[PDB]
Amino acid sequence: LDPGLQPGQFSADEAGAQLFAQSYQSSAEQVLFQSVAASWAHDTNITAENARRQEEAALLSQEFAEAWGQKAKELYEPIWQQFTDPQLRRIIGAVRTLGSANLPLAKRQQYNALLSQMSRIYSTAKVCLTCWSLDPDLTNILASSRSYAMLLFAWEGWHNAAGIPLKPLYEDFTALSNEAYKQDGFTDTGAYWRSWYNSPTFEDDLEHLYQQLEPLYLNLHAFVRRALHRRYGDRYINLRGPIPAHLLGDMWAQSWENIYDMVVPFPDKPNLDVTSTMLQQGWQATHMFRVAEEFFTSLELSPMPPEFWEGSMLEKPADGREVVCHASAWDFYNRKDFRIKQCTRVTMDQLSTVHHEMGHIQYYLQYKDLPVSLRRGANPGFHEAIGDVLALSVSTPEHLHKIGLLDRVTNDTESDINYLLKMALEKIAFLPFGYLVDQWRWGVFSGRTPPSRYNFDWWYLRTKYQGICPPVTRNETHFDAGAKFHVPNVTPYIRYFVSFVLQFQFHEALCKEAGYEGPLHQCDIYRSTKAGAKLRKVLRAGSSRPWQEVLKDMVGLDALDAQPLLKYFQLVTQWLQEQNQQNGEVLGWPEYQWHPPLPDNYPE
Amino acid sequence: LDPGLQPGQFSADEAGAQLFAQSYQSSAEQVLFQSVAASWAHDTNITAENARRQEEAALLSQEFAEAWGQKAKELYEPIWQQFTDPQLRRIIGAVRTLGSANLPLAKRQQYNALLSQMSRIYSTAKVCLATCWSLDPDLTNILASSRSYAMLLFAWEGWHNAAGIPLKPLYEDFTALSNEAYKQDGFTDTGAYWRSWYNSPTFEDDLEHLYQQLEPLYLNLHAFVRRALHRRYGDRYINLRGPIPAHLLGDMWAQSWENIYDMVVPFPDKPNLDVTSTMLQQGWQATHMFRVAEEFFTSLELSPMPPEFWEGSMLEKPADGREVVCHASAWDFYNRKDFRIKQCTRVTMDQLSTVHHEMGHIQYYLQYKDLPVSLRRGANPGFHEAIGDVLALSVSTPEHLHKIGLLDRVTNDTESDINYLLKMALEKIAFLPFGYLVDQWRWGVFSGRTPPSRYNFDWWYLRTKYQGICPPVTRNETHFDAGAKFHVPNVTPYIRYFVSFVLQFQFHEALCKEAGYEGPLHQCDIYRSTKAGAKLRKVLRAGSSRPWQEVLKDMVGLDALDAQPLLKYFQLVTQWLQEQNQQNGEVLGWPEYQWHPPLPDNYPE
Ligand SMILES: *[C@@H]1O[C@H](CO[C@@H]2O[C@@H](C)[C@@H](O)[C@@H](O)[C@@H]2O)[C@@H](O[C@@H]2O[C@H](CO)[C@@H](O[C@@H]3O[C@H](CO)[C@@H](O)[C@H](O)[C@@H]3O)[C@H](O)[C@H]2NC(C)=O)[C@H](O)[C@H]1NC(C)=O
Ligand SMILES: *[C@@H]1O[C@H](CO[C@@H]2O[C@@H](C)[C@@H](O)[C@@H](O)[C@@H]2O)[C@@H](O[C@@H]2O[C@H](CO)[C@@H](O[C@@H]3O[C@H](CO)[C@@H](O)[C@H](O)[C@@H]3O)[C@H](O)[C@H]2NC(C)=O)[C@H](O)[C@H]1NC(C)=O
Ligand SMILES: Cc1ccc([C@H]2CC[C@@H](C(=O)O)N2C(=O)CNC(=O)[C@@H](S)Cc2ccccc2)cc1
Ligand SMILES: Cc1ccc([C@H]2CC[C@@H](C(=O)O)N2C(=O)CNC(=O)[C@@H](S)Cc2ccccc2)cc1
Ligand SMILES: *[C@@H]1O[C@H](CO)[C@@H](O[C@@H]2O[C@H](CO)[C@@H](O)[C@H](O)[C@H]2NC(C)=O)[C@H](O)[C@H]1NC(C)=O
Ligand SMILES: *[C@@H]1O[C@H](CO[C@@H]2O[C@@H](C)[C@@H](O)[C@@H](O)[C@@H]2O)[C@@H](O)[C@H](O)[C@H]1NC(C)=O
Ligand SMILES: *[C@@H]1O[C@H](CO[C@@H]2O[C@@H](C)[C@@H](O)[C@@H](O)[C@@H]2O)[C@@H](O)[C@H](O)[C@H]1NC(C)=O
Ligand SMILES: *[C@@H]1O[C@H](CO)[C@@H](O)[C@H](O)[C@H]1NC(C)=O
Ligand SMILES: [Cl-]
Ligand SMILES: [Cl-]
Ligand SMILES: [Mg+2]
Ligand SMILES: [Mg+2]
Ligand SMILES: [Mg+2]
Ligand SMILES: [Zn+2]
Ligand SMILES: [Zn+2]
Repeated sequence: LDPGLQPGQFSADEAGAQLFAQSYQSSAEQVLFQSVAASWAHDTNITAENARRQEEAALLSQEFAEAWGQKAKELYEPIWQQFTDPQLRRIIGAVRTLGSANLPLAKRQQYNALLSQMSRIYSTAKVCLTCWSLDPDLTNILASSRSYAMLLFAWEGWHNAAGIPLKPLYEDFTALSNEAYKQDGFTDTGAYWRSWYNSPTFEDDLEHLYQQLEPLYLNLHAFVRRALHRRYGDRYINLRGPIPAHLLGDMWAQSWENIYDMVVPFPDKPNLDVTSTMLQQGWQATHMFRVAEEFFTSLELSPMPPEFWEGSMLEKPADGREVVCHASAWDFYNRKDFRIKQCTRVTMDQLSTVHHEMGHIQYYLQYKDLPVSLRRGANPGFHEAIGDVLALSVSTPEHLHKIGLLDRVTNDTESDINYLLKMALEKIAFLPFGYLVDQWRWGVFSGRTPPSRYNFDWWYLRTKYQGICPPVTRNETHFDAGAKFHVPNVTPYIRYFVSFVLQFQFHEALCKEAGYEGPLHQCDIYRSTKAGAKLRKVLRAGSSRPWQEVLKDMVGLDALDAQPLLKYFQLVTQWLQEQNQQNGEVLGWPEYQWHPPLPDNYPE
Repeated sequence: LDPGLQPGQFSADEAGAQLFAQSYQSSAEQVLFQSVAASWAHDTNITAENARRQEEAALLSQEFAEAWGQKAKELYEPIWQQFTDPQLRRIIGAVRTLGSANLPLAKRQQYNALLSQMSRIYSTAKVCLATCWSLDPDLTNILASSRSYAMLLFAWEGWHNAAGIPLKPLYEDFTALSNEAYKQDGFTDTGAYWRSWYNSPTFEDDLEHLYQQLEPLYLNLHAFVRRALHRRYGDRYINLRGPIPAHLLGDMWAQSWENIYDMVVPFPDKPNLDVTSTMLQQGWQATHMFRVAEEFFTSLELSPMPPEFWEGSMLEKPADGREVVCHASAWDFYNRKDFRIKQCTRVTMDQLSTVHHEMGHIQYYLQYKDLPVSLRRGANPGFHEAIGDVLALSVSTPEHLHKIGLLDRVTNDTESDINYLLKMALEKIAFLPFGYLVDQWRWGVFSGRTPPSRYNFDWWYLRTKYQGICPPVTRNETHFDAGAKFHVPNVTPYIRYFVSFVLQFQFHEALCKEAGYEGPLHQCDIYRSTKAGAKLRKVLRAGSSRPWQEVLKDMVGLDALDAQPLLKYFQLVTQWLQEQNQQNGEVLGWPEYQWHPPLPDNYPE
């Protein structure tokens, strides 16, 4: 490590620790930037050399974390928990957590290389027999094909192509990650991930939230299963069993908005999927980002800086260059460079994804002057929620009308139910998946789920929570969890379950602050500077204050609460119950063993 | 509650608590007796009227528990946790725990009736083809001796459907009432109360650490047996990389595999260690089996069975038509006189082991009958379940079988040792995953992790995860396959048996050392060792007067459960099965976890 990056000498007291933290954040800005820059060069251009460079930068980051973590323990390990400055206590506690820097040098290299190789496998995997990529090809098949056999070939092809080669690498990664964080005092890596929420009863609190939300998912599930039965028949749909996992519009069955046109109860009413209109009007990726930006500036939040427009990758490159297409937002920790990398497609759900990613950017811009250790969300779920809150207003029929994507809708009951159903397909359907992914990974990290049960336990959870089943037989050669981006790319997932609850709490708070008075699901905070001010306070706080205090300042409550979500969907929650009762539906999937048969003469 | 049974007055300090505790135990003995008597009358003669009498006896026990429990809390709830005498803290702590007596009268009656009706359903269920088969003996003998895939399937499916399906609504109601009761005692759910009997803050982690050490032995036995079954049933019904169909292992619950020993025995030219056929040839009856078990106990200078045991016990299924609970059990009537076994005894070697298991309970009762009633239990429940099994470890040795005339030829060679250890593994190692999983299931039900909508999903998740078996016909949540196992509807906790199967080898090692035996642990026979008897007697006479960790330390030199004695016992066959599976190219485990067998072509015609 460069001598200028190595830590100096400081007194072993709170005053010296304050100086220590300043010198830490000073040098960390330079180390973080070279790491983020090298990761960016790789993710927008996957090659062996860029992987080599990214691993060089990761090693330097670990050397830096080792030097500064060791110094923090030498000086402050006995005393930092009694410092009077709470923000200093948070900084010092972080620096003394070394993570992968606890590993010997050889295992650091092994750890860094596993990350590079898992990333390459996921983002370069293809389904052949010409070859299809996940984004756009298989994504478009899953969203729009209504051919059981075609959807199956895409689902099986993708899960086999991505998951199988990842499994031996993921086993090695898990072992090294655990070895690293055990030396920080964590029982396993998952315990470190959960520690970010600073809640002794986190897992119980989540379970209690899901208990309040599960009736909503069960009724949506049964309603959608009934529509699928009519399209595909009794041979492929079991009205008392799990839904085949390839039929819900999405490779992971995690959001169901793409089958809206199959389940929309009133197709005579205006089409609330404005994708057709976006294409008819000539929207491109740049228009989508500019429209998202203008929502932020309407709230008197910040526009995207020139560095964002000049450096971002907003479309998949056409030079054949291989990229990580999964959408992501990037902070280079130099207070200047901020970018999105998205293989943007012109659809309504992509417009929502654009808002999601620009929410991260807005966060980055609002806390860019905090010390680096505080340049985080109040917790990770806060970061994933910011853009989704704005998209809730954008999706309203009235707002779509304002931006020319919808000829004004009549404010009738068929239309309110159409809208809340479409929103349920996007938000309620996701809840079980947002909850289960890290339940799976927590069990892998803890050792409850050894490699010999990776797929058994994954499908246990997928059936338990989502009520889906694999449409072809799976065994432990398969690694279907690995076919989801966040697993090989080691991005935690419980943040998205937290986000999907939190965003309705934020929405209710901002709508009240904006002066809105009508139904919560018709609120649009567009151009509310008061609502922007209340959001800006959250964003500028970073992680300087406990998320429970930041939340109470914003919404009046210091905990996650499902009531705003329930109040948002109240009308369609009632409607769905009635429909399922009238159709005599069974809620849930008591024939839990059921799997569909194979199409005749598949794969031909 | 009869005036003579109601609590009087005592001082609200520790010295008064000693007098309270002394008087509580004095009256508790009479309430215990009438309850056990009424349960005996019902279980040996299932009738509507005997069930009513048992429910009225249970209500009286609840009235007693409430009156004395409320008196303990009135006088001591804020102070008994600071008492200087830890044995007093134990008892005041038990009396403050009212259990089902926390329920209001109407719910007490509901609870008692649920227990009675769940017991009746399980023990009177039949599989009909006019002509109907009972679990014991009819279906038990099919599972043990039929090798017809279709006949075994008829018995397995028939039993699980007949017992499980009607139980499910009752079991849901029982679970809710049980939780409501124990939550008023301060437990998060009933399972937390059940686990508290082991007084170990790390109990669940301790069990998982034991199971990690044992699982490789199970995986290798499983792969070896699965190969033997494949050679008999064929590639259609056995998947060499999948779970074993749950009806092919000799036992309705696949929990002991001793009955398929003839298909797995590696060296059949050696003496046949399954002596059932010799017991039948020689005319053994139930009474002989109990007398031979008794004589092992007396050879150790432990107590014979008293006349009251022989006159009162039910040692055979009654031939007078009447319905009984056939599951083997041992009974303390809490009057220091009456002790009985109720078993529908069949003349087999595994039943001889069951006889020893039940007589181990009786011996415990005889040794601690003069302790105060609250301390008349095992150091923990796993101790109680291990006593008879320890003796049966000696009885089953080829040398001991020769002594009692059940094995003419004796041989001491490596092939005979492998045969013996494989037979013992079919009984002891095959059980371990099942002994561990049953209460994982039930803990999840009590905690609410497993709602009624997932009773069977979670049961079979655990059956496959631990035992590596699959149901041979499709199941759904109308089925309640956990309910087709005695201990679930009869509300008998199960982790005690996992504990016991580990503990019994710790006990065996210590008693063999005390007896002066200096050969391989699996050839030890403590028969006629009065030194071993005296060491076991010290455990039995302690009851629950002392923490089990201290009792274990005195007996075996360690204050914790330890898998090493079991591993040492099985070491030779552990290594042999590993080598055999490697040479045969076996896959350890069941990576085709989704696999289920097809149905027979003419099922169930
Ligand atoms: C659409 O129309 C609704 C009213 O109609 C409602 O929705 C239809 C689709 C049908 O299902 C109808 O049966 C149903 O009633 C408008 O909602 C109403 O807005 C007014 C004005 O904002 C609300 O009155 C306010 O209410 C609060 C307390 O709730 C008071 O503090 C205020 O002083 C004020 O009176 C009214 O409550 C509200 N109704 C409901 C059920 O929430 C909605 O504004 C309109 N939206 C659009 C975009 O056209
Ligand atoms: C079955 O046979 C085993 C093995 O017998 C041993 O090996 C054979 C190949 C021959 O060489 C035999 O002569 C030889 O003993 C018996 O196990 C052995 O038992 C003896 C005592 O009977 C043990 O010797 C004692 O060991 C202790 C120390 O452990 C000393 O204090 C004693 O002085 C004495 O030497 C011997 O260790 C033990 N061997 C093993 C490997 O455990 C076994 O007893 C026999 N069983 C029956 C039922 O006949
Ligand atoms: C319209 C919309 C809104 C929100 C989402 C969220 C929720 C579900 C999850 C998923 O699609 O499964 N999801 C993303 O994935 C988005 N994208 C990231 O969350 C990036 S910010 C995560 C990341 C990636 C790489 C490095 C660092 C961070 C999807 C779609
Ligand atoms: C040879 C042998 C040895 C041990 C056993 C044990 C272990 C497995 C378990 C079972 O067979 O599943 N098993 C019993 O069941 C025996 N019998 C009871 O354990 C009675 S003492 C429990 C009880 C019943 C009713 C009221 C109170 C207590 C089986 C076979
Ligand atoms: C089984 O239980 C029944 C009661 O449910 C017993 O029948 C009673 O027998 C006693 C004598 O022992 C008579 O005084 C009662 O009038 C009988 N009652 C009824 C309702 O029949 C029966 O004897 C018991 N059988 C055995 C073998 O003990
Ligand atoms: C895992 O599965 C692979 C793919 O085939 C699937 O499983 C077999 C058993 C059939 O049911 C087939 O229809 C399925 O599509 C197999 O090639 C592979 O051998 C299996 N792995 C193991 C370890 O058995
Ligand atoms: C549960 O299953 C019962 C019968 O068993 C199953 O029957 C058919 C449908 C096949 O799946 C077969 O392999 C099974 O054994 C049904 O009678 C009952 O309706 C099912 N319960 C529910 C709620 O669907
Ligand atoms: C991609 O990276 C390689 C290094 O592997 C570099 O030579 C090349 O210029 C990069 N391509 C683009 C388009 O930036
Ligand atoms: Cl997270
Ligand atoms: Cl127990
Ligand atoms: Mg989508
Ligand atoms: Mg058996
Ligand atoms: Mg037998
Ligand atoms: Zn995000
Ligand atoms: Zn027992």
